[PDB]
Amino acid sequence: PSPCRNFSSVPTIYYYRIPGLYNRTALDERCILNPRLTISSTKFAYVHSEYDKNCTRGFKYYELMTFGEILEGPEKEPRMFSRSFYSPTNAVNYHSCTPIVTVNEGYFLCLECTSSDPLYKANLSNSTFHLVILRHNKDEKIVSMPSFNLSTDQEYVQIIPAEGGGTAESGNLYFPCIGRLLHKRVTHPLCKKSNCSRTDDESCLKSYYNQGSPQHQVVNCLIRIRNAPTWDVITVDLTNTYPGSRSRIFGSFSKPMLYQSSVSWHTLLQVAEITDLDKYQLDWLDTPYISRPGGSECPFGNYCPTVCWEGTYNDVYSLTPNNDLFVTVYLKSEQVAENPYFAIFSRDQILKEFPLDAWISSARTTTISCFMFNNEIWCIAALEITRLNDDIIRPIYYSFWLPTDCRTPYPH
Amino acid sequence: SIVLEPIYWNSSNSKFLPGQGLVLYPQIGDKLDIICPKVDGQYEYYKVYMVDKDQADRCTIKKENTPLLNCAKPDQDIKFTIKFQEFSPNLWGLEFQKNKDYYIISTSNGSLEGLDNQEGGVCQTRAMKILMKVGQDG
Ligand SMILES: *[C@@H]1O[C@H](CO)[C@@H](O)[C@H](O)[C@H]1NC(C)=O
Ligand SMILES: *[C@@H]1O[C@H](CO)[C@@H](O)[C@H](O)[C@H]1NC(C)=O
Ligand SMILES: *[C@@H]1O[C@H](CO)[C@@H](O)[C@H](O)[C@H]1NC(C)=O
Ligand SMILES: *[C@@H]1O[C@H](CO)[C@@H](O)[C@H](O)[C@H]1NC(C)=O
Ligand SMILES: *[C@@H]1O[C@H](CO)[C@@H](O)[C@H](O)[C@H]1NC(C)=O
Ligand SMILES: [Cl-]
Repeated sequence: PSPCRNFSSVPTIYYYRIPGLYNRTALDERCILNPRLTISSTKFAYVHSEYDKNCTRGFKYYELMTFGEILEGPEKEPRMFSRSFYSPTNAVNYHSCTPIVTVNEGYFLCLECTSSDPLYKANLSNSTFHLVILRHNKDEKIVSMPSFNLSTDQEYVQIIPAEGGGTAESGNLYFPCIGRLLHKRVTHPLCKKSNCSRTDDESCLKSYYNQGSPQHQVVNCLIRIRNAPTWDVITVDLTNTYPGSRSRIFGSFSKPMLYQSSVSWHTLLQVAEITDLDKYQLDWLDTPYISRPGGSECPFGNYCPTVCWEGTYNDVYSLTPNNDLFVTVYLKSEQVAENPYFAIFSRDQILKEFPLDAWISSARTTTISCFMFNNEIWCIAALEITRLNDDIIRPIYYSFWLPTDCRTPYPH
Repeated sequence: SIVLEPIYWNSSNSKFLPGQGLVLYPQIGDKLDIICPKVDGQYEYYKVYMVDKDQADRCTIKKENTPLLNCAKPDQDIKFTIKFQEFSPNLWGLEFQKNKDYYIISTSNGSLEGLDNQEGGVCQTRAMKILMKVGQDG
């Protein structure tokens, strides 16, 4: 059935908080960060990072990966259930695990590196990719690739997985990556067509460098793996991109899509149809006024070129084959990581939005996936939050029921 | 939302004390703006950075840093909002935890030509530094 686009007779969207995947004694003494989730139909692949109370300045217990199922909860809402969780030992050396889900396998592309800042403090010579493969009632498998051995279409200093998620198509896995180019191959970057200043083009080019990489351009790429085997890096179209950042390659009714977090002057929502996956070519979509909190230079809704490197990741999901109706959980704030809103929107207008629970003290990374469940349209979002003024740091999860009948949205 | 009185980042701000700069004890969850105000003397040019203790003590910055504020627009107010908590949009480790100390300085000298100066500047000549003793009891 077709999703409703008109919410005049839909004062409330029905949504339900669903439990996390495990509970433990003294879970409040753990700092759980960086939720990554991809759902396809009835299966999901999920990963998060578990630390002591000091978060990334303390010990990392787990890079915790799981392949699970969507099942009914007590109020007929879809819930995530998993029985088996997996982690490397010495979790601090495993970074940026990026999930793909299929009906029979959960896949995670991780980077092993001794540095805490692998993109900027390590290179191909001292990094190794690991593809973790999870299956129901079977042993985990790990397939590895020293970074030096990866076939690349451009020369890179370093490449890391881009975290938000990937997709399986044409018998291959496609994971987003971020790389630092050896040479200055971005020469005519995408910039604002109607310039705000005489130096916009300069700003647009300079935006590809940052404090971590002052001399090498930071760009989006993808890692394609076949027979998960052969591994290839494909660089994004360098005339049609934005500075490399945490991203997700996702499916919209079997066609590939990109969400790219906005770290640059271009603070507005960055979502594209991927028009040729094996050449990583894009058609960027129009959006309404949906952005992310930033800093003083590139706060929410900045649209003129300048040089900055800031922002949160808050991804989207399409409810239609035509990619004209989307959901997100975005942060309605100029500069602070707080105030998450669920929003339903077309390319032109925010159609309905509302704040989530008032007891959320802060929120940073958010991710959302939608699926058919009991012949109904549902979305699950994972929010990286804190509660009780940073006393309790771990993600929460919501299930949203999206109506198909604009007159009578919710039966019974 | 608890909003602490904003810090105006300019040379006439008497809250920057000799030998000590500006010391405060923000609690987790508090909000505080640092503001470079527009023109009504002349506009004062600054890049304002978060730094470690050593750098604040020596009024010295290294290239591997990104301004919290780039005060280089005479025609408009520029505001940076801090919420004292773990999470923010900053991608270079801005993060606040209880019982830890944090530092903000500028080594700019106030003129356009001294904007990118790495040593001294108003941190030294005006004690324009902020010490934030987060989650602490003074
Ligand atoms: C949405 O539905 C309401 C109630 O039927 C109606 O007033 C409005 O014109 C509709 N908007 C459209 C079709 O754009
Ligand atoms: C976290 O850091 C604090 C202060 O730096 C320290 O006292 C404490 O031991 C750390 N927490 C642990 C090891 O759980
Ligand atoms: C990786 O190698 C580079 C030089 O080739 C070195 O500077 C860097 O520190 C190394 N990183 C790690 C994590 O070993
Ligand atoms: C756009 O750039 C052109 C070429 O430098 C310049 O002539 C024009 O004034 C600029 N427009 C602005 C700043 O609005
Ligand atoms: C600021 O520093 C610049 C560069 O060293 C210098 O040219 C300028 O005169 C200085 N201005 C002062 C101290 O007012
Ligand atoms: Cl570099």
